[PDB]
Amino acid sequence: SMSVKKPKRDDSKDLALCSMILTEMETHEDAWPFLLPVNLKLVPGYKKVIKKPMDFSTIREKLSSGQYPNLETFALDVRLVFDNCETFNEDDSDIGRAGHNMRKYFEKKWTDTFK
Repeated sequence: SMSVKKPKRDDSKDLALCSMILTEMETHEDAWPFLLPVNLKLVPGYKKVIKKPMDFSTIREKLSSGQYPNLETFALDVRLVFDNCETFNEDDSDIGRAGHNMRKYFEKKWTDTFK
């Protein structure tokens, strides 16, 4: 509350560390469904169904241009990529499996880096 603060957690390395995690996600072999925005002209249903599209290239541009106010807003966009994937893809498809694998990979890195 006013003039009463919890001790200051050091956040000065968060930008660099999120960039590293994102680089590791970009270079995973199962990243291919997630590298670029889904083409909304060429993929029937996507525009109407997925209210907030997200992809790694878009997260990379947001990161580089100071559009994440803190590390939680970064993790929300990453998770949004996987949540969108589950919404639109069967679990037993190549893309559906890719998304489960990438989410698992992301969450471990996140815990190991910050928790």
